[PDB]
Amino acid sequence: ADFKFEPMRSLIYVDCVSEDYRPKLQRWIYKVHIPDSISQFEPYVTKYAFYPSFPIPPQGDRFGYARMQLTEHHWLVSDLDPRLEIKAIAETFPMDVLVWQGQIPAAAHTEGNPFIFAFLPMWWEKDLKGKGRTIEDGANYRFNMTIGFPEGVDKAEGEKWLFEKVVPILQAAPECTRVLASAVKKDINGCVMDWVLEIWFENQSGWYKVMVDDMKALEKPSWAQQDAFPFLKPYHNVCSAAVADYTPSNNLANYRGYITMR
Amino acid sequence: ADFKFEPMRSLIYVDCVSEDYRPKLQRWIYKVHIPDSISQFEPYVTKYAFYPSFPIPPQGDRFGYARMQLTEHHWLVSDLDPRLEIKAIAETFPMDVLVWQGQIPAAEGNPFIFAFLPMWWEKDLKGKGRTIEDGANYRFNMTIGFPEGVDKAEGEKWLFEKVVPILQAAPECTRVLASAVKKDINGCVMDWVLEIWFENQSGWYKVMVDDMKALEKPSWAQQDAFPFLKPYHNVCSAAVADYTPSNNLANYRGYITMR
Amino acid sequence: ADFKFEPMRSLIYVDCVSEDYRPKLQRWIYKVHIPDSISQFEPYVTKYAFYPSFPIPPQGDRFGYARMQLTEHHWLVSDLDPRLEIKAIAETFPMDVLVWQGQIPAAEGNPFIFAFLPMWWEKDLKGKGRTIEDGANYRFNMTIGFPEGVDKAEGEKWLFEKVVPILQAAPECTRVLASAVKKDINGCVMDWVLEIWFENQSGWYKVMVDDMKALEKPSWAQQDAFPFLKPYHNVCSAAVADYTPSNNLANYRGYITMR
Amino acid sequence: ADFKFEPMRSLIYVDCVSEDYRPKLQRWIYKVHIPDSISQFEPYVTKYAFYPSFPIPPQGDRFGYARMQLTEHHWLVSDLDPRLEIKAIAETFPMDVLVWQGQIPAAAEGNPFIFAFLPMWWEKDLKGKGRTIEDGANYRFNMTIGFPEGVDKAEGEKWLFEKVVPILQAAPECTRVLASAVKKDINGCVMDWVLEIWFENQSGWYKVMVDDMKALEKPSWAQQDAFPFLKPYHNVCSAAVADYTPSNNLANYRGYITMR
Amino acid sequence: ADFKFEPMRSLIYVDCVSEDYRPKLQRWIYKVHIPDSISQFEPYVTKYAFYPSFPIPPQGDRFGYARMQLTEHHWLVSDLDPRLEIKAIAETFPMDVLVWQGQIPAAAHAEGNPFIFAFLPMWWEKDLKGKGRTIEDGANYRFNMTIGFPEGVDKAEGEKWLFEKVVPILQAAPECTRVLASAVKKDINGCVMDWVLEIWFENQSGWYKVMVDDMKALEKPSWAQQDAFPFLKPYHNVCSAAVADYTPSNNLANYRGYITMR
Amino acid sequence: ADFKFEPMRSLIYVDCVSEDYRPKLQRWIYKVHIPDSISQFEPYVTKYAFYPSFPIPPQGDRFGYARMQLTEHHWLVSDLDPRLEIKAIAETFPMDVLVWQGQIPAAEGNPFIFAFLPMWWEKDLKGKGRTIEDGANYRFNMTIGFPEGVDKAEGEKWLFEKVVPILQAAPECTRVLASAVKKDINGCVMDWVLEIWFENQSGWYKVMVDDMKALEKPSWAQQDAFPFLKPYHNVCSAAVADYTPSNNLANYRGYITMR
Ligand SMILES: [Cl-]
Ligand SMILES: [Cl-]
Ligand SMILES: [Cl-]
Ligand SMILES: [Cl-]
Ligand SMILES: [Cl-]
Ligand SMILES: [Cl-]
Ligand SMILES: [Cl-]
Ligand SMILES: [Cl-]
Ligand SMILES: [Cl-]
Ligand SMILES: [Cl-]
Ligand SMILES: [Cl-]
Ligand SMILES: [Cl-]
Ligand SMILES: [Cl-]
Ligand SMILES: [Cl-]
Ligand SMILES: [Cl-]
Ligand SMILES: [Cl-]
Ligand SMILES: [Cl-]
Ligand SMILES: [Cl-]
Repeated sequence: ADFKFEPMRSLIYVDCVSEDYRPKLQRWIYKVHIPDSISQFEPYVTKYAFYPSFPIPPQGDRFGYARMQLTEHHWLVSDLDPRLEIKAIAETFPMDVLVWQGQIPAAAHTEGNPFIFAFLPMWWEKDLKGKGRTIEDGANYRFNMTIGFPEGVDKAEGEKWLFEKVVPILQAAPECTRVLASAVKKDINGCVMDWVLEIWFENQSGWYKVMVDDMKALEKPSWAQQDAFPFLKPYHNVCSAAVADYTPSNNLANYRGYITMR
Repeated sequence: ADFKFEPMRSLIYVDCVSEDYRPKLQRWIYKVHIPDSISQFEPYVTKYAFYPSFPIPPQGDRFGYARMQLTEHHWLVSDLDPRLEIKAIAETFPMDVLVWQGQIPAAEGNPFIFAFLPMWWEKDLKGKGRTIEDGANYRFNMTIGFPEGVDKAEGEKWLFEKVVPILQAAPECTRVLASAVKKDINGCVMDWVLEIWFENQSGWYKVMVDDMKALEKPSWAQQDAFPFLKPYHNVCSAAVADYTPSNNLANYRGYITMR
Repeated sequence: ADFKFEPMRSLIYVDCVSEDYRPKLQRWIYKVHIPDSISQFEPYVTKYAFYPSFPIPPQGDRFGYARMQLTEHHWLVSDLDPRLEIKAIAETFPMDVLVWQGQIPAAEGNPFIFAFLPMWWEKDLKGKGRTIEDGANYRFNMTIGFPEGVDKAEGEKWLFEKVVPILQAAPECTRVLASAVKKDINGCVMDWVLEIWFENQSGWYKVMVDDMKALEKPSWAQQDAFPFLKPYHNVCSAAVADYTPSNNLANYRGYITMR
Repeated sequence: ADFKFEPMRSLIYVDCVSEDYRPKLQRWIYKVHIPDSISQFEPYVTKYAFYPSFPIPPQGDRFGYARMQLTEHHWLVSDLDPRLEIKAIAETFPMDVLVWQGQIPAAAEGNPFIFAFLPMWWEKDLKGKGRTIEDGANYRFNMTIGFPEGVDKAEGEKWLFEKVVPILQAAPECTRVLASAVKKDINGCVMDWVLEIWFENQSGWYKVMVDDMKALEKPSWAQQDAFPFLKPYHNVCSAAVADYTPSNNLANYRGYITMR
Repeated sequence: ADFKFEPMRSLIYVDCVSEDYRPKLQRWIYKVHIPDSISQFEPYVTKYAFYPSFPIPPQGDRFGYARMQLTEHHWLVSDLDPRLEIKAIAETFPMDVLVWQGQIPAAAHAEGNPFIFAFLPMWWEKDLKGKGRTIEDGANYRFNMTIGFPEGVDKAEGEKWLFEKVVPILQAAPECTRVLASAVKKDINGCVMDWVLEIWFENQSGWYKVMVDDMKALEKPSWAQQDAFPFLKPYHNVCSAAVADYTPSNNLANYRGYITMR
Repeated sequence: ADFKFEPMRSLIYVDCVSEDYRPKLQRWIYKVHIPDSISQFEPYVTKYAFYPSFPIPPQGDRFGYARMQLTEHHWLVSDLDPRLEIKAIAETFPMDVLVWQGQIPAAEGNPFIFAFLPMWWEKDLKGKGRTIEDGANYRFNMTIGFPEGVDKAEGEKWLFEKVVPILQAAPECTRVLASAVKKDINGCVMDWVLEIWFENQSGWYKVMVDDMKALEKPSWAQQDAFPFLKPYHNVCSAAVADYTPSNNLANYRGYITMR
């Protein structure tokens, strides 16, 4: 049967829950996960890239801040088509990786965070602030954030709150240079997230001024899961990362094996 | 909503209107425009290449000859879908570029010609089976658009029953390929893209200037001799080599400067 | 008109019928064929690779063993759409290539076998979850086509109910994958492609020769022993490694010669 | 006149003194600095790589921890030969880069640009010889030190190798010790030694480099109370890095492609 | 016996004497000459690049203007060591290449032009104007010119002319943004050239103003081989090219075979 | 202290003593050994390449035929300088690699042969001027070391006055190149490396087997027929193509596995 042309961009929010796990997590990512991934999808993924997270900002834990990276794929077909489940060579993926990322607890005793994998169209749906910004305008602190309203919250209500209450604070903040948003494609993989936003600042101080201090003006919604914006349960209903404009890890173009420092 | 699979090849005819602008324009192209472009379309353009123009031949001005290059994209989706208007980072584009290319005067300019085509030539009119072993080609790519008021079917018939036979009859001409421009994509005023190969510039001139003198001047002619169309407005062209080193998705490594 | 999005993987079984032809065939493949091919399909083939065959195993001749390589393409559109027949530059193709590969005798031919598949295996029949860390594979890729007049459903039933269970039972076999050939694309006489992994040639022989002796000879058999099909006409194969250096769209840098 | 074949590895310790500068510094490094650099030295530098620093560990400030990266060059000739001063195209280098790296204080003390030349091969292998990549991920702590003015270099060397290295050797958390003398003849670098000291992770680093080092006596020349006893960023610099970098610039750079 | 470490940069001035030869010449260079060359010297040449010439400027013929390109190598050893004469595979080199480049004259296809292959140190020896210029300062029209004084002229006399009379005009011209020079290594291959200069302008009009109009003030030297500057026999005693800052033909890095346009 | 500029080409002759070891050995070479090696010497090795051997020809066993590959390095400094013994990361090297290559039994062990040479052949003894346009070569690279007690000058004279003339006389032999091994580097037992080109395996056999029967057996002979030297201990060889896809500093992109 036919395969549907379904061009999409996806984002995975990859945390590292202790600095002691960072070397092992990073090794697995770059030594094992890259080649396993390229091996599988080279023919129908046009871009596969990692954007390391900037250092977690103050109060970033409240925004489900991914301490390792954003992982980005651009697909030509849906990875969730059941026909794609069959692979000659499966990826090497031990449960330790889930520990390092905080999806499971480290050691048996006798609180895990979900794997958030959000599919989007390849083009942002809403260009809300900063249209026409070029790279010549300077370095961006790009805060990418995904949010999913809690169970029982009417999605249209949440949408209206986001666009009529939250975004206007971003608009008013001269520190914020760009606001972009897309609806998550929920029909692909059942992701609990509803929106992905990207909100740019000059720097971490700008991010804090706007996302912590200016947001104190919002009323706390009745559905709030924490006392302050984003009012959503960290890592479950909100995830985020701040990233640079450029990554060296444009993996289909730039990977040459796991060469080690002398 | 869905995005339509629309594989296409497009050509842009990039002029340079003064030799004094060449270094500036070339810098912008290779230093600024390449990375902005790749950044935007890497996920849905499978090839992005520049073919620098050979030196403008004698009378080339009358064919809307692009003195810089042909820019070539191979798209998997239509770049003119309105959803594709949104971009996180927009291209760095000094208005001087439009002066360099002749779109606006320094103080009528020539239009920006961006023609979409199917990926495969629609008509193979001379030289089927030619291989690269057959030798180096002087490849003359030309796009034409009939003036307002000219019936497109009339124009087509003229092109294929009067112009193409002169190409076919010339031993100097080794290949003739043609496609209709996909007018539905972006409103391009061109109607056809032809590619016409010669051994060399002398061959090009022999056929495109001397042999074409036998044509009758059409009633809609905008200039006295073939192509009978307003240079840069209703005809644009470039002569290029078989190979370019600027296969930009594969070969670009940053703007490295000479020592 | 539109072009259909048709993601496919194809395999070509490339033999070398005499060791004396190896240097010449290998030169054409790597010096001439690669650049001609990339030139034609770069915009719509996302992967183009050669997997050189391991040395022919004992009795491998009975399996139509390709003594040069498997050639693998990943297509976004069907290469057999008649619009794709037109090419600016055709491939340089000496008729001797056909002699080297055995399609024509040098002064009975074997057919050129070019099988199109979906990009993902349709059937995972042994070894699901095997990773590269589990060790090196001897990957025996085999394509079969039942003879004229054999009901395709009865061949399929034999394959999956008689042959595959022997593979499933053998500890020497670590993986069994299978897909139906897309016969609508190019009229390929093959019906299935299977890939069957072993640790090594000895394992392959134990299973594909010794264990298969237990099969009853089908009424339609074209040879006495499994695969019961005419070598190179109704069965072709190769054993290959997990990795190839010849991932051509990514890795090719011209025909650089040893010093 | 002839040019001397002088194969060397150099290290530059690149700080980032405020998180607010990180985007600008990183952009300049990757967008501006890489192509300028490759333009100049492609014909006589065989490797040019950046190793981004892991997050600064607790007390890392006392070690002159480079919060951006280590910059690594492998040279075939000396960059300090006076003939190499002439270049067709000079680097684009705005003053602000010096603020972002902390060489100039923002409008309390500036820190020096530390650029240490070494032989390409480590001179001393003091622990963990034979370790392979199969043995696991390393937290590689690279540290350069330079004894204060007035301290006899041989006395400093004796202290380093007779007092400090034994503590590293005693710790099972330390898996590797390597050292080379700095080639001070090349560019007058104040540093005297570069060591690389491997751990499994930041907690192992801390246990050894902070807790175990408490056993050392404070030298009479100490510039701070605890090990390394040297003035941060002036007489000691360091970074913890991974085994692998994607920024192997002569092989891997394809221009400054921006996220969509 | 030992091989001497001899880092050098060399330049070859490649002409195309008729436009009708351009497709053939360009094809041989990129389809045949690149792979033959890389095959031979990959282990001891660290950079191999072509800089295509800008369009020949008015009166450029008088400067021995190379209408195809400059070919540039960076060597670690001297290519003229006799031990390097032996090669497993020799280059494919039709005599027609010599016709296309002008080494064999049209007269039977009066005088051919020599193959000029100048070895230099890797670093310019003299920085005569524009020290400190960066790429941010703007696009350069880089006029690279080599000169060799006629037989009979004392090299010190020629050097004195060059510095007393020519260099001051270059330095004084506001249109000239950079002047660099090196002495040709005369001990490598017998090259008849004595100097390589590179002289930058904004554009061809600036090149003309200085190299044609400002040079009209010069007295004709007793040894002149033509009536106006450079006073040297085009293509025999002077060769040149105007080139851009950047080339896509950085062959050791960027070459992927002779891929043809569709 | 200074490091000496010492440009050299080295060759390692890599055997695979059983076909059952081929997948394992090949995997270690390409998955493990490439990255460890590039990691160590990227800054001072300008080329690192593998030339897979053509199928072992008849009687190739008597020439110490390397059934896996030639491994070729171009060095800027001597790898045997004692300062180069120190490495941050040592190569991952399972003892089984010694078994696969035949240095130890799972038969007498065979030594690791690592011959250093100048980067340029010292002697050009037939075929000077041959280009790649002349056609595909079957390149037989052979290294020999005279047995203990044989005067090296005597061996040299026999090589160049008795053996090489037979190669030169044969129309089947198109090229003969030789260099003396740099024995001061690593104490290699080999004395000479020769490369001897043919059109194909049949030509190789005609010359190296049949034509060589005319030689008198030397008094120091270790086997009855040419090469008269102990296979794998005093002679090693491989036949290889002009081109390899395994030009490892340029072409390696990690161990990507077939789908
Ligand atoms: Cl919930
Ligand atoms: Cl509110
Ligand atoms: Cl709370
Ligand atoms: Cl009109
Ligand atoms: Cl007419
Ligand atoms: Cl049949
Ligand atoms: Cl049927
Ligand atoms: Cl049965
Ligand atoms: Cl039979
Ligand atoms: Cl001090
Ligand atoms: Cl102490
Ligand atoms: Cl001409
Ligand atoms: Cl003269
Ligand atoms: Cl004068
Ligand atoms: Cl004159
Ligand atoms: Cl012996
Ligand atoms: Cl004899
Ligand atoms: Cl014997």
